[PDB]
Amino acid sequence: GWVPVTKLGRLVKAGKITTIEEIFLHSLPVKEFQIIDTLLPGLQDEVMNIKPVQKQTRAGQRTRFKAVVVVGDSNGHVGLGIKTAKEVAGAIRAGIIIAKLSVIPIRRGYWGTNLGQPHSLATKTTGKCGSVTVRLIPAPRGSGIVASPAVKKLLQLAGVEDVYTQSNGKTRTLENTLKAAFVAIGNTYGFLTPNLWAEQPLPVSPLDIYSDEASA
Amino acid sequence: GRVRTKTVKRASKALIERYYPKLTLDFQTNKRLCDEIATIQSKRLRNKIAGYTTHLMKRIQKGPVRGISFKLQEEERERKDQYVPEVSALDLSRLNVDNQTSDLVKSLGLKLPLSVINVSA
Amino acid sequence: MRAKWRKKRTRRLKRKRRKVRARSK
Amino acid sequence: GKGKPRGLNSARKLRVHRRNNRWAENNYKKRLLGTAFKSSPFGGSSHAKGIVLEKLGIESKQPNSAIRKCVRVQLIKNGKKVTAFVPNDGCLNFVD
Amino acid sequence: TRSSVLADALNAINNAEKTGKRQVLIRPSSKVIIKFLQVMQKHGYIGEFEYIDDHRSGKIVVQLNGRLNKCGVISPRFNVKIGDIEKWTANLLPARQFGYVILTTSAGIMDHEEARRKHVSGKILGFVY
Amino acid sequence: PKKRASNGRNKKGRGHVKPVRCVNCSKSIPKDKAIKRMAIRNIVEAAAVRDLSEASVYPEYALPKTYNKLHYCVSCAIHARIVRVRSREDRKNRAPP
Amino acid sequence: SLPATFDLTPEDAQLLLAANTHLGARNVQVHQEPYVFNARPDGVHVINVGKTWEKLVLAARIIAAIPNPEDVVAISSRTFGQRAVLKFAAHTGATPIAGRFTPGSFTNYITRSFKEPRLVIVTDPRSDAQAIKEASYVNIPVIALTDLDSPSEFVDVAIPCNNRGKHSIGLIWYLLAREVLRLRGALVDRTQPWSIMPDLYFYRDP
Amino acid sequence: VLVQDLLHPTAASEARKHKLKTLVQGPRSYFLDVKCPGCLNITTVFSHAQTAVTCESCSTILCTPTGGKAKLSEGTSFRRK
Amino acid sequence: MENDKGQLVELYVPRKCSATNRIIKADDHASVQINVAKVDEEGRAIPGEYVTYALSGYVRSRGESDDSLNRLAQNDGLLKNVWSYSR
RNA sequence: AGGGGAUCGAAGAUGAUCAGAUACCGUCGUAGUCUUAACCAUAAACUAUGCCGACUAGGGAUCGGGUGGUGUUUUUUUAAUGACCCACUCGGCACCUUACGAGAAAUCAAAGUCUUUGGGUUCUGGGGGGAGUAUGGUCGCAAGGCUGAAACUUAAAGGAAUUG
RNA sequence: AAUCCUGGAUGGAACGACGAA
Ligand SMILES: [Mg+2]
Ligand SMILES: [Mg+2]
Ligand SMILES: [Mg+2]
Ligand SMILES: [Mg+2]
Ligand SMILES: [Mg+2]
Ligand SMILES: [Mg+2]
Ligand SMILES: [Mg+2]
Ligand SMILES: [Mg+2]
Ligand SMILES: [Mg+2]
Ligand SMILES: [Mg+2]
Ligand SMILES: [Mg+2]
Ligand SMILES: [Mg+2]
Ligand SMILES: [Mg+2]
Ligand SMILES: [Mg+2]
Ligand SMILES: [Mg+2]
Repeated sequence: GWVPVTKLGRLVKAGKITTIEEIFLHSLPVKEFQIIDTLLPGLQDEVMNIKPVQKQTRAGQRTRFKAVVVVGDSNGHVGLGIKTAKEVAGAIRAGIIIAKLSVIPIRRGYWGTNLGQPHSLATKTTGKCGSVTVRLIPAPRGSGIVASPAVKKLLQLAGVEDVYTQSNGKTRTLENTLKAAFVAIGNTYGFLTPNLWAEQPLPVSPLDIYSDEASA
Repeated sequence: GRVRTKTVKRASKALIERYYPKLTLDFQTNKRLCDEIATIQSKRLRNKIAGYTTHLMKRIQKGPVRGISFKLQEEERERKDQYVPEVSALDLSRLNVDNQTSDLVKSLGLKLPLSVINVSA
Repeated sequence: MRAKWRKKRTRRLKRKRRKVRARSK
Repeated sequence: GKGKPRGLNSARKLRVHRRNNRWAENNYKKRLLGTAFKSSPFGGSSHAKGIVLEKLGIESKQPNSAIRKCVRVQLIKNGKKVTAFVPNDGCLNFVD
Repeated sequence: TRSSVLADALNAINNAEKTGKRQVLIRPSSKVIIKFLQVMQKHGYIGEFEYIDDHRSGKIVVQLNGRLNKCGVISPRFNVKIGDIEKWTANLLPARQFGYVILTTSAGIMDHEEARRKHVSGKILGFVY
Repeated sequence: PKKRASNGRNKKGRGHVKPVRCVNCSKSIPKDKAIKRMAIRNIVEAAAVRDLSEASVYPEYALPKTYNKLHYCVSCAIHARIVRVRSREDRKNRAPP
Repeated sequence: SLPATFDLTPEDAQLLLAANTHLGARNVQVHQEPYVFNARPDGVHVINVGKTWEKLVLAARIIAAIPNPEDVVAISSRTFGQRAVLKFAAHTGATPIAGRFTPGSFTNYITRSFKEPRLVIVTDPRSDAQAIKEASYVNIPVIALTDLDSPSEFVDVAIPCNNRGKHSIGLIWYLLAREVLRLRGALVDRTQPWSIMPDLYFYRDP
Repeated sequence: VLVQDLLHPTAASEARKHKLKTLVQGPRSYFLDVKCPGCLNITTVFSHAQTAVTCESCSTILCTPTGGKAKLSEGTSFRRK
Repeated sequence: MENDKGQLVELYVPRKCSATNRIIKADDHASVQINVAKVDEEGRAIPGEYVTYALSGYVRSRGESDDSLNRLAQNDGLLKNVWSYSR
């Protein structure tokens, strides 16, 4: 059993919320990964690298292993989670949890000629974390993902088919490359474009609609 | 030293939290009911608990104690909490207001008494 | 070593070389 | 203004600044002074034939301990001496 | 010193709209600023604006919406030929679907799609998106 | 790196301050990097004042005071149990006790 | 709009000007506060009590909009507002938090003080900056009782008052509860005075 | 403050601001017509005059300069124009 | 946006701040959705009849949400002389 | 090069300390320290932050000038002044708080408005050493300065923070 | 009913360790 302790978790278990789009539209904070594996059961995890990190002591070095995990269904959503732990398996478990918590959506778009089923990104995007800038440029069909392996895997798990890249900085720090790519694709919906100028009526929150079947 | 530990202190605080209208300031009777009302493995720990309950009751009999809240205490607290005067000091005793407050009231367009007192540096 | 004193050593050696070359020139 | 001039009639400044900052490199300098040709016991060729003079038992650098079985070689075209290495197990017994 | 005024104008606009301000005051009100803002207005990137006539150079007060991410200027005003246009746009626009590079031609100041339609080219000024 | 924005001192707009000498080690330290204290004291002490008043003609007198301004270098001020040493966050505390 | 029955009454003006709510802080003035009316000599400012009333009524509308009133939260770590918030919580649902806030009460779902509110109400944001900070992490609006030097960052509706005073805080809380109940329908008479006294929501040193 | 009208500001603020940093810069100085005792023959005088202005009929004196506004001689009557 | 033949794509058409018309992202957790109750003829509030107002973490952090909400409220009519355009 | 040369004092001499101490400490003490006329042309000459210009968050204090106020005090109760107070303003040395931002970080209201990369302009740098060396010029009475390599050598030197 | 008061310091000697990891 799950036994949620959250308004949102209670609503999800009661079945009122059937899509993560409402969560995203109301900017709701997720705290239970059960929500995400309920809404998006069809995602896949992937561990990029395990690197050990050490802390010096009176008596040698306690080494605990760091783990970088990327989750995604290949239609429009991904997450990234980093976790340190004494044992690799616990790192990977809790990193899968964190990755599901950090799930965000993607604005796929067209390179031009809006023919069918977006394949690229709608805009150029950059992301920075550390020295590392990572740029994502839109690309035509068939180009595939012109990028490094790890970033390619992140984008494949996002559902991007064709995209170009430009990096700069010590890209050999994979944590920072992936955080940069993650920010770069998160800013897609942060970017405003003329197909989003039109005003909407500001819908109401489920926390205000189904509040009775919430907390108690 | 003679410092007592959190086991003792927490247990004593619970015993006082829910058995105040009971045990008094004497270690012997407090011991002889604490062994009855709580199950404890060791006579030594029992006596330590009883001593601290006695000390806390000594504290309580002259003023209250932070962290403690038993039924009699909270009842007296709320009984004092609902105190109200029959004058309700906001009610008028005769009101003063500077000229700035005066023409504030004027700009708001209201009927009020004003015993204007001038305030200067 | 200290860069100041290394500099002082170069200056002395320059002086040395300058005069031992003036011996011929 | 990010330093460098940006005006539309300032190409000369940029040209010369490039030239000097190219001299700051290693490849450009090595290429234009001709160190391959004036020095560097070859003439910038890939290989060279030379005449053995002696065999050598050069000791390795730390952290390591070995004797590396080199040879002194006098090039035919330059006459320059160079120490050269004989790579394999037991191949010094062919360079008499 | 004060070299190009369009640059200061557009920097002011960008800083204002970064801060979220629905208005900004521009100085000192070049003709080219007016036609630039006319283009951005026509494509819906700012809104109204009002030219204040002091007898010196003018001021402009520009009402803003959040539709504009970046208005910039290219200094120097490079000369641009009719394939160099697509080169430029590919370099400094986010996508092929929106955004306008602005460039003075002999046929007035205007945007690059309009320039493609008139088959004319010129000197780049800036860009907007 | 930069331990302090004031860098040690109170030189903003000056260039040069024309130093002074530490009264303990005679070191030429600038007047702004120094540490100025003022030892305002009674001339005698808390103890012998009673004996002095007892043995004094001219009663009610004053017990005048000795005022001397002290400059110390950093090293001597730190040796003499003055401004000693602080944490990175409390270095910014600029007021006295 | 409003039916004009909500406009300021001279009785409420008497209450406010007796409690000296109008007397704001000194010429220290945060430029996010145009609520001022004609700064006084003595280096003191006077507050537009009409604007105070309007903001208070707006706050009460927002509080009444909540379906489940226990999702509203009142904070006051100041000594001068604990009784006020507790009486507010008595006459409304309004799960209160008086005294210490216990960092991780809006986050940290396993914590025992774990509230999941739809709104929070704060006596002084400076003294309760932890609560508004935590609200920023978790998508919560904030109502506050401000003076004219307060840090209004991460603050939605702000009620200009004299938070330095004992009577101002309790008066504002009392009026807020009054308006909220009038909007919910418990108090059917709008012009009626609501028999509860304002000195109930006050601080007492013993 | 994120919204305001910079075209229709308050006269209080515009008098509070520096003469150059208003919407349309202009002078905060002014002119006067002054009566000297005796010779009426009113004389036109600037606020920030820089000169010891004096009436043409009798050199009495009308103002003495300062770093800003001039100081009018005490026996005089000024009217703002 | 949308493809060659209507048929809307671009899941998650997002919200826009009522004070800046900047998009509110999924992780903008300082973003808030103020809901203001309506009233009808008596003084009482209607349940389920809200005036909505979204605000973004930027506006809230910079301290301007109060003023933004004031001006929005007066443009929607539920307030009076508090806010002024000409400062 | 003249003058002046009280103090302190590179050198040097001595007393000690020390395993040694031509170092620290002590006592002397020349040149210098001051000046005039003329050379030098350097420095952690540092804000280790080029100049011009625009814009972008709050807050108060302060230096100079200016404006206003039936404001306070002193004159001759009184005027004009001057010194203070309040409000405001231009310009300056700076400061405090926060980060919307920037940055590798330490930190920065500039080190921001820079992959959403272009306001204008000058200078400098391109792994560490060798080496600011050699040579050649040029300036200088000299001391030295400005200019300034290569051979050879090496996989790390280094910056900022972390826990020990 | 008498009744005057305080805050504050130094203090000698103590060289060195093959590299590898
Ligand atoms: Mg690279
Ligand atoms: Mg040009
Ligand atoms: Mg200096
Ligand atoms: Mg130099
Ligand atoms: Mg330098
Ligand atoms: Mg500047
Ligand atoms: Mg001034
Ligand atoms: Mg100033
Ligand atoms: Mg200055
Ligand atoms: Mg290089
Ligand atoms: Mg090098
Ligand atoms: Mg090696
Ligand atoms: Mg270091
Ligand atoms: Mg030895
Ligand atoms: Mg040795």
